[PDB]
Amino acid sequence: LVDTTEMYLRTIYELEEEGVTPLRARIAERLEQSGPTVSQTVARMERDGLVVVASDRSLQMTPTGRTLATAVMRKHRLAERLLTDIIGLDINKVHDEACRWEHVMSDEVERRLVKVLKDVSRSPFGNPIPGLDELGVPGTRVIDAATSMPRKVRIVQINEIFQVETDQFTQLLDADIRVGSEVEIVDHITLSHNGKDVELLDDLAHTIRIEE
Amino acid sequence: LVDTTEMYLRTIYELEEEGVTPLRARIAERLEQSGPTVSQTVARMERDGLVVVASDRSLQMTPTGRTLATAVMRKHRLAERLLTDIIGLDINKVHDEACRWEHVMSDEVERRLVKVLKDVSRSPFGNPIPGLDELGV
Ligand SMILES: [Zn+2]
Ligand SMILES: [Zn+2]
Repeated sequence: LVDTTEMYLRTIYELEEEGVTPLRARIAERLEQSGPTVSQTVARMERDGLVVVASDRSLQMTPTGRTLATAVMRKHRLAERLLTDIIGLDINKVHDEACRWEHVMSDEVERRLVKVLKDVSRSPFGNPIPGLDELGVPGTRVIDAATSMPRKVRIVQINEIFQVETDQFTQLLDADIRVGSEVEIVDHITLSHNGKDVELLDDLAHTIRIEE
Repeated sequence: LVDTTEMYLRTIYELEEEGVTPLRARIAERLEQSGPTVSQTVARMERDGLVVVASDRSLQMTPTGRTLATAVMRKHRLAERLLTDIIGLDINKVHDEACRWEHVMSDEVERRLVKVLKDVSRSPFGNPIPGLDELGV
């Protein structure tokens, strides 16, 4: 999304990366925003729990704020790879372009990019591309991945150890639906594999995870 | 840029493209935004000289508003081609993504896409890509 928060978080991330203290004046100067504007925005981020102002008044991203900053930097750099590797955009405009793009590019497009690009280790500007492992390039909860139209997915985990109800244990074994098995999912959530279809119960639907 | 103005202009273009009359109520419904909100935004657009509210309370885009409406549709359609032809994004997600990208793509990227893509005549959805001539490509 085209967030001011995302802009702020990625900026804190960038400074830290450069070995710079996430001081508010550095953020403002970097974002060209004024001191009062950054404080107004930082105070808003603290309430959303994405940042915290350290002792030295430097800004520390909470785990959530950091996960977000990382996604944004991932999309940013993945965008730059597309821009130079495929599109061929003037190298002097690739960064400024990607600054907008990091805000609109979806996770799905990032995975396609990771598959279609030759090397996604670094950005054209020599910086490592973060969050790839979180992008998935374990899984997503079947119930969350469950669309009203049948889609094929690869079983990531069944969380058998966390289940209280085990009635569906043999049912999945008969349907040959195991870890690594490419099985269809939909939205009750019925997983289909080996031709057979297992209509998951609430507990398994929430727990079983599948990648893409 | 991610303008609401751009969102309104591209929506009027779309309606026109369907042979539908750009009525404030149709824009409201297409954008989901409320009637007052549309009236409020259309008012601002008029003042910027991008649209005029015609006799039948239909919205006519000034030549300026139409140049922009078209540029946006062009980036939209050029984006969709990149997503389907190169990136290989799921066809069922191409439009919504392009709906975001149309606001951020630059004219330099479009010219590059025009050069790198095999056919920029239509979008993956059969609609003709407008403004190519004005892009200078
Ligand atoms: Zn960059
Ligand atoms: Zn579209």
